[PDB]
Amino acid sequence: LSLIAAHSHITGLGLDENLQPRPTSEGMVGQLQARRAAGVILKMVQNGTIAGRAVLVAGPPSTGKTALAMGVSQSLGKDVPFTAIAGSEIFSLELSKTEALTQAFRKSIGIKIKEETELIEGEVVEIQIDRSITGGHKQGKLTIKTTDMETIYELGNKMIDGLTKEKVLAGDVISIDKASGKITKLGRSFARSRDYDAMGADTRFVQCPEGELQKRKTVVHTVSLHEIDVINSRTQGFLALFTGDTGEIRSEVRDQINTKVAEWKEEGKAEIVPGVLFIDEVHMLDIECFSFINRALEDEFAPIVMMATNRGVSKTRGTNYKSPHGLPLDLLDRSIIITTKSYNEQEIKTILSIRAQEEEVELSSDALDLLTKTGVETSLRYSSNLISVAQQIAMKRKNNTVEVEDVKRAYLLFLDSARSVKYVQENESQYIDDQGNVQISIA
Amino acid sequence: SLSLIAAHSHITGLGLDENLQPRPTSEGMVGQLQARRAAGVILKMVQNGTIAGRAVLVAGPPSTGKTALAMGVSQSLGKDVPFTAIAGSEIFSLELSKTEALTQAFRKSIGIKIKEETELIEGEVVEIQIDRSIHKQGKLTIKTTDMETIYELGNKMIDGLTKEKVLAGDVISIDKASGKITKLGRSVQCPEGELQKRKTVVHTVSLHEIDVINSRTQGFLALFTGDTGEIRSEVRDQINTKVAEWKEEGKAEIVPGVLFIDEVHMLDIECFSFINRALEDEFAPIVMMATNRGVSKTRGTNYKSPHGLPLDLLDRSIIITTKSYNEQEIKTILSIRAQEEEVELSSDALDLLTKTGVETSLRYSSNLISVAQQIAMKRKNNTVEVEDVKRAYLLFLDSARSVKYVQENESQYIDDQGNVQISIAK
Amino acid sequence: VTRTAAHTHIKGLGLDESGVAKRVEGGFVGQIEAREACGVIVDLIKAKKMSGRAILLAGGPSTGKTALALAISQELGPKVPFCPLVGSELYSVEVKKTETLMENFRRAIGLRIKETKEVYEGEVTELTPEDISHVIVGLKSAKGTKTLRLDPTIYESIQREKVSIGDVIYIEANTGAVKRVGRSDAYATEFDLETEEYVPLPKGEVHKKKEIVQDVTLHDLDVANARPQGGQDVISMMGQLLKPKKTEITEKLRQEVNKVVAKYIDQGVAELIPGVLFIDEVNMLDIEIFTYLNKALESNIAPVVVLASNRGMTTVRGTEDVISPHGVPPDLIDRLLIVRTLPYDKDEIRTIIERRATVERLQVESSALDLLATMGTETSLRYALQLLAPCGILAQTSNRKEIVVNDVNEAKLLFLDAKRSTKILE
Amino acid sequence: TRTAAHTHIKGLGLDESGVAKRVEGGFVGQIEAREACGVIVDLIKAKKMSGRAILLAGGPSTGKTALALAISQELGPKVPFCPLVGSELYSVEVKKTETLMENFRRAIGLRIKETKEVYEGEVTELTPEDAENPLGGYGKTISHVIVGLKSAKGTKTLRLDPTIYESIQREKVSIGDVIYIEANTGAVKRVGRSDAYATEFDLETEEYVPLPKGEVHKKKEIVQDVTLHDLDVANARPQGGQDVISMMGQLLKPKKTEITEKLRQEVNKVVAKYIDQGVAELIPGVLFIDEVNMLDIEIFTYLNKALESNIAPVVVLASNRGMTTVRGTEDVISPHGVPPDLIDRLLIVRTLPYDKDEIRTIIERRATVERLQVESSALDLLATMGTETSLRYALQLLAPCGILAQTSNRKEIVVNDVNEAKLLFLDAKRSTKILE
Amino acid sequence: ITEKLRQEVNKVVAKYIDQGVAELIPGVLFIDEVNMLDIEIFTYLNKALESNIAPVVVLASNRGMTTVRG
Amino acid sequence: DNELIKPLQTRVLDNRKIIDTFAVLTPSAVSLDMRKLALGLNDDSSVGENTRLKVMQNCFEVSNPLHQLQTKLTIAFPDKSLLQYDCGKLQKLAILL
Ligand SMILES: Nc1ncnc2c1ncn2[C@@H]1O[C@H](COP(=O)(O)OP(=O)(O)O)[C@@H](O)[C@H]1O
Ligand SMILES: Nc1ncnc2c1ncn2[C@@H]1O[C@H](COP(=O)(O)OP(=O)(O)O)[C@@H](O)[C@H]1O
Ligand SMILES: Nc1ncnc2c1ncn2[C@@H]1O[C@H](COP(=O)(O)OP(=O)(O)O)[C@@H](O)[C@H]1O
Ligand SMILES: Nc1ncnc2c1ncn2[C@@H]1O[C@H](COP(=O)(O)OP(=O)(O)O)[C@@H](O)[C@H]1O
Ligand SMILES: [Mg+2]
Ligand SMILES: [Mg+2]
Ligand SMILES: [Mg+2]
Ligand SMILES: [Mg+2]
Repeated sequence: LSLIAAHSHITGLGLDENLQPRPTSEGMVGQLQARRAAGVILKMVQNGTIAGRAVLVAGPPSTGKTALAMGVSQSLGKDVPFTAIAGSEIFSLELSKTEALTQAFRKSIGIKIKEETELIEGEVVEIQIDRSITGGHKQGKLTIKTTDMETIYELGNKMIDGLTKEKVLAGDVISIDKASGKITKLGRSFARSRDYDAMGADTRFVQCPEGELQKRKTVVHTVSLHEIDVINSRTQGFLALFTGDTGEIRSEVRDQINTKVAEWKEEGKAEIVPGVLFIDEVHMLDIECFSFINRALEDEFAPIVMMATNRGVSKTRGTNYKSPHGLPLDLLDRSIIITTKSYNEQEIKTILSIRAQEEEVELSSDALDLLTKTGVETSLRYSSNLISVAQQIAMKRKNNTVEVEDVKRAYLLFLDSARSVKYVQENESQYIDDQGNVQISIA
Repeated sequence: SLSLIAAHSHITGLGLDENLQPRPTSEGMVGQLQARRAAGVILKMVQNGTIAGRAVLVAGPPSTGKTALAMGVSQSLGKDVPFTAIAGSEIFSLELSKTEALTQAFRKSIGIKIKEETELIEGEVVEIQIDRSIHKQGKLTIKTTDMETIYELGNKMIDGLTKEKVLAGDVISIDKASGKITKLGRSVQCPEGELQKRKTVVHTVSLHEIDVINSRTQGFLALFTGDTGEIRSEVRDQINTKVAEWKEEGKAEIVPGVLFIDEVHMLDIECFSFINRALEDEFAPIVMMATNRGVSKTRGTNYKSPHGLPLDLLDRSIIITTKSYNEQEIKTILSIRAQEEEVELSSDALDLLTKTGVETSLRYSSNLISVAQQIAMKRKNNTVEVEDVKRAYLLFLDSARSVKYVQENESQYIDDQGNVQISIAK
Repeated sequence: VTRTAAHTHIKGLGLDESGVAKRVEGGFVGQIEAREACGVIVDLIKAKKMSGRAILLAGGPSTGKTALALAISQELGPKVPFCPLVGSELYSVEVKKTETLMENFRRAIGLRIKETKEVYEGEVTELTPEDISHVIVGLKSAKGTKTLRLDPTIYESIQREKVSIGDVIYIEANTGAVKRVGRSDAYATEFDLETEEYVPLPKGEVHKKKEIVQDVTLHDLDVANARPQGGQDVISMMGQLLKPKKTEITEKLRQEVNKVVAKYIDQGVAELIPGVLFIDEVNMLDIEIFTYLNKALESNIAPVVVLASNRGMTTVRGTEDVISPHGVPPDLIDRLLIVRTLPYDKDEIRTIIERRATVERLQVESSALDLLATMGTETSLRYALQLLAPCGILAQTSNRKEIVVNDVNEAKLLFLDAKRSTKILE
Repeated sequence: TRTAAHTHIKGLGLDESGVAKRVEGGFVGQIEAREACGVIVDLIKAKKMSGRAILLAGGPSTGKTALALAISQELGPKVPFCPLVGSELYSVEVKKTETLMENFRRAIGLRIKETKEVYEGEVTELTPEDAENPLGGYGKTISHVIVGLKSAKGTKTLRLDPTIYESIQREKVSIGDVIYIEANTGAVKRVGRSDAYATEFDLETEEYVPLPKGEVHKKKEIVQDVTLHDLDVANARPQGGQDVISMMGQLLKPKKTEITEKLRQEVNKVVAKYIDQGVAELIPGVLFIDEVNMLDIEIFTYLNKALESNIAPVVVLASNRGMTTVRGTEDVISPHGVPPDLIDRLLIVRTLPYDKDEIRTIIERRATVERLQVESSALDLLATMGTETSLRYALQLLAPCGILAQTSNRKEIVVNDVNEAKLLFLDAKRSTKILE
Repeated sequence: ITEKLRQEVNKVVAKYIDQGVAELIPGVLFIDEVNMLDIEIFTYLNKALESNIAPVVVLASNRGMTTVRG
Repeated sequence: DNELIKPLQTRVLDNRKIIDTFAVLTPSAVSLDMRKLALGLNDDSSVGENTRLKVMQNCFEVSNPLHQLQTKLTIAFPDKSLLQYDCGKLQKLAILL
């Protein structure tokens, strides 16, 4: 379940075997130095040895830094946790800011435990269940077949109860798990003898299973560290895993959990898969948060943190002095900064073509040039938004291609920041100013 | 109450004579003659109990024994009398209003002694017959030092002894009224007289404790958990009127105590406004206040104040001022501190420590004594020599030397504007 | 194979028996005077005599304060409690900052006790109720058989655990916990297909008794005495799901816990292990936290708290006109001993880089290592430290093991420093 | 007995015609203020007007709290009097407006009388009977129960409903137990075992109680004073219910909640109905707000609105500052720290400072009530000290002088004792000078 | 509500949509007087507009050149 | 909606394996009398005897699905995997086999 989002066009970093960024691949365009740095960080993360490094992504708005993070996440792929949060999420009311940050960090450490399970899988030949009226004793036995073997089993009380709950019928194909005891109906073998109800709802036949009737299979349990913390924090913590409201979990629990996980790793019971945490608009964070971040990176079970910021020199929140990137020098000294540059014209034109391809919008060459010129003049995001509006205008025109006139109409109807600013400056009397004065009447 | 060695453990009293004239060095307290005199006058006023709602301020330079004086007063007052010492930063809570916290603090220092006479049998034990319905027939025998006699039980006593599963040949205490049964070890010990004794037990509680006890269905848990919540004012009024009635009846006596706020400079103007009225009412204890800052802006206000307190409170208080210690007083206080910490200093070492404490701070030398003792322990020496004190001085810094070090290299530290020179080069 | 962090190479202080510190031991380079002071402090802590002692590690950034703290923690050993903190952690939302601070204080004081565990483990043979009524259950073990009478709470646990006759059960007498360990092996062939898990009949006698040693803290006891924490009864479930948030533990509960611990020590069943509390970013603490920390340092039962700060002549948070040596008000400064930590020259930076490379399993050419050291001298040591991993990644991409100069230059061109970014912004 | 700051104040000290004697009821001076307080006390005793407000305005240590407590004493224990301070309004559980509303209603007392009939005594017989026909009822078919009670004046045989029998079974009552039955509600209470059967068993845990005095069936008329806030609390947090949910709620802390206006409306309706029948009467009391300067602007505005209610006590205010900015506002300088709109609703009772003679008389009275004897010369020294620095300083300095005199085993305080007390304890001006 | 619950709901919705029984309707979220939002809310909008599943947000403002709240 | 909407009870019931696998810690210190003293059900409580017994009976009859979490957090009983893990030599034998 997904829709075409602002970063839906990028499927990775698009790098070669020698970490040399391809000029355009996997959706990403240009930004070669930053993509190379991202690839180096990617290899460091995939190695899994370096812990608690902090990396900062800096540069002007719209220069793809959040796209760079999305590409990094796509390169990580599944089975490696990636927690993307914003600075605005940290300031909560039910948790201390350091508690919220701790919960965020522990969401970024993944534990994989592999287990081997014995599985029975069959076609049902017949099932029998002898239960005494006004009595609790029940007797049953099951016959279950495979293409190469058939066997009978005599059923215990719990197995009888489970099979009765599942309403197994002989024309079912089903698997039996000897440990869990759950029964899953895989499909149907033949028809229901044409009873006068449920006539043709079983047409989707399934093939008989083949091989040993009782076969061993492996199951992998992927769980984050934060989930384990919530599970072991209190008795009601499992409900809190979905409801929230976990409370401010005691630190001693965290210390014991860290020791236990360290023992599990050294024992080979569990495999730890650290991931990457991405913070958006970090400058929103408080100096108390950055103070906690300084120590939090030093921990051995910490992920690798990447921070997006663009405000340049600005007053750090909680203090009365400006700081080089909105962040204190305490955090700035311990972090490696990767930079992003403004885009050339050709990079913008190819980004626009890629976005139109992703949105399934067919742009004519002259229309593509006009849209690129508009994007170069004002902003890449503005032209990106204009693409879909032009497509809708073309559809309204009953044409299968987007022409230049559609783009012109979209420009005329919908404004950019500069045009709105100019129209405001010309007509300041029609809007409410900071001093609370405005003319509502026209005479 | 087993605990390690603190910085005030030596203070075993206020060191007063019969004529309230303090001796030069007694009960841990050196000098501070007028301060100790005033503290003793306050102590006698508290013991008399005829004066309520008096606030005393302790004044003069920081590190001049204001807390040491208050501790001396608390210890000289002894037990069986409340003495609450709370920091001003404990008042501000997210679950209790500041006014509610101050009210609880005032009431916690007023104690009420209520006598309960209970009939309890204390005896060494002899064999017990319990029988089924013939509701239940049972007999027990108790031995003491001079009697051995059979009691015939009833239904509830039989039920209680079955629940307790009391053995024989051991020692058991049973209360006739309450019905509680307390087990004791085998006879080291032995019953000492009559089987059934009439001894009263005295219970010491405060007004706050009574308020919490009547506050809820099971409010007595709040006396430990601390989640009392804002108690209704009618509940407190009921407690007040019932305590007045009990005192009139003569079945309970009131023991007024002392409330100590160690850091009054943290309460805001609202707290002072409430405190002004809390002193006036009856059942108000005596409040001891300590402040070190001369003239500052009161928290919650935008103007300075003569002691950090509004003049309305200053009109209601009497101020005790402390002189700074001289070199001789410093020397003898360091001698007492070293004796308490089990450190054998030399004479020249003691003189050097005295001069060091006079130059920088008494606390600094007091903390340096243990460091010097540990340094000497590394050299396998019993007596602390001069070189140990010099090494302790060199390795651990005082405030002024650290300030000088920071001042001369302010570039490598973070300044108020957030600038720092991390680069060792250039 | 293994993961690496900021302080993976820090194994100890490397101090000899006499206390003097070699130039290079325990992974430390230089800072000999601070190491000697820290060793003296370690001796002071190990004495287990004083309480509430506080010291301040004052120095610039990237100078070795956290490294010293972690080295002290390692050298003391896992037996003692060492609790690192940032001041930001104290600013809780559920309870006041005082409650969090006091909880951290008592969490840093350790208690080691001896406890006897009574264990029963059996397969079940009869289930009879004494009629909520006591239950009668028979149990066998490889050495023999026994029948037990269990309290109604245990009966509820067994009923809610879906125990059948012929199930194997584990009962811990101290807690009254019933765990179904599985189905007996003797019934393995009872069916062909059931969800049963078969376990073998327990070895030995039904009743076993063993003596363990378990480590607890004062905070753990406080939590135990404050709220229900375990149990398999619905009563326990309701008791623990009620009042879920933290509460302001009262001074009375702490006093009672102290009295209990003193009784345990006097009986010899418990021993005390005073530990260390470390607070970092102390400048984050507001004036209220410092004001209460003044009170806690005078407490008779407190750990050896160490403070790290790296700001000079900065205003105290909360206050508007208090200029202090390190953001610490003069009241707390007099309670502290300041340990100065000094910056690093070029040779020590080079040695540190070499050791870090050796620890992280990297191979560095002498010229490349010289270039990295001189560029760290130019900008910052930590900059060189974090560049090591990208350099190692770059070397692997070239199918080359040892790091060469080209990788270092490429890494510098790819990743920039804070000063370079600030220049770019300008 | 303990001696508070306002212990010596025994009354307003007024004549039948309203004139106040120069020295009566512990008061010294303040003739005009005392007369105004007498008029206000008459207005309160009239019990006709609602929402009237007056303000006791004067400097620190002038007698605002003294006048408030004198008014409380003069009104008597049958008139509500809720003391308060301005800082207590800032709650953390509910808005300050709700706390002001709650306290404001506390000062409207209601006196409700109820006649109750109770059956009490020692049980002698208990013979449950079934219905005359088995078809008469369902299941057990238990009919009335007959109980025999014994009192100091005789015995009576009662016929009880099966519900009362169920209550008896619940309370676990046996023969000889002293019981207590309320015909008003059908509630049975088990007082205990009779002292007659105290020595039946030589070891038994039973609360033996004496045989009830008077008749077995005594009818008494009960009169109690209950506040409107009490009814509001009873409706908001009822104590009824014996379910597990009820017990779990009982264990919860009684946090204040914003009681809706609808509940007050219903309470007002029911109280009006019962007063209409004549059973109960309404007694508007007095609400005292000390240090009105500390209130926020929102609290002042809600005070403005509260005075427009139909039921409202006479709020008396104290302020010791003038031309002071109102808390919660940046620019509004106001006469007494009270917003100008609220001042327009107030009546200011000006209180004037004292001279040397009044201070001398006050010191005399304070020393008398303190069980301390003071010499005339030492008393003149104390009066000069008080007029030099402050009266309250001397009034508090009486006690250390007495303690010092006792330490010298002297019956009366001597001038040397006053000098030594001066040396031991300083004042605000002297402390400020010594700190400079 | 934790991200786990939201992801589980999204997963089950995706499963049942793939089964063909359900259809997705985006909808419109109109936030009148967008001036009233704080800067933190604006930054979360900045992140939330990039969410893979989000509606079309219509904002209205009657203000001119004024300082952004927060 | 019976599958689209799954309450907290069925989520606790269905995820048995994760709860069994990951509940490891146990309380450091407990006091058994607090379990009954907190609810006021002790023999010497202010709650009436009949009401106390009624509450006890209702608690006995009521059903809780969170029992498994209680019993897992009460005692840290090791499972059949430890015999693979307690001995390193058995671990090596397992991999080699
Ligand atoms: N180098 C790039 N290659 C492909 N798409 C890009 C690139 N840079 C930016 N974009 C796209 O342009 C839009 C704006 O980039 P964004 O990441 O929002 O910039 P910023 O992170 O500075 O806000 C997004 O849709 C993003 O995917
Ligand atoms: N007169 C005295 N005799 C002995 N020790 C003293 C005396 N005055 C102060 N001290 C000790 O010196 C230290 C500082 O006293 P303290 O009461 O903390 O100062 P202040 O309250 O002014 O900050 C404490 O260790 C205290 O025990
Ligand atoms: N003397 C040293 N020897 C070896 N490594 C060091 C030394 N000082 C610092 N480091 C390394 O550099 C890092 C910075 O030290 P740190 O203690 O964080 O400085 P500070 O706490 O003063 O800011 C440490 O985490 C450690 O990995
Ligand atoms: N008219 C009076 N006659 C006798 N004593 C008085 C009189 N007025 C005030 N006092 C005494 O002096 C004190 C000052 O009055 P008080 O109300 O406390 O002043 P404030 O205005 O500060 O509240 C009172 O507590 C009382 O003990
Ligand atoms: Mg972006
Ligand atoms: Mg002091
Ligand atoms: Mg550091
Ligand atoms: Mg006054």
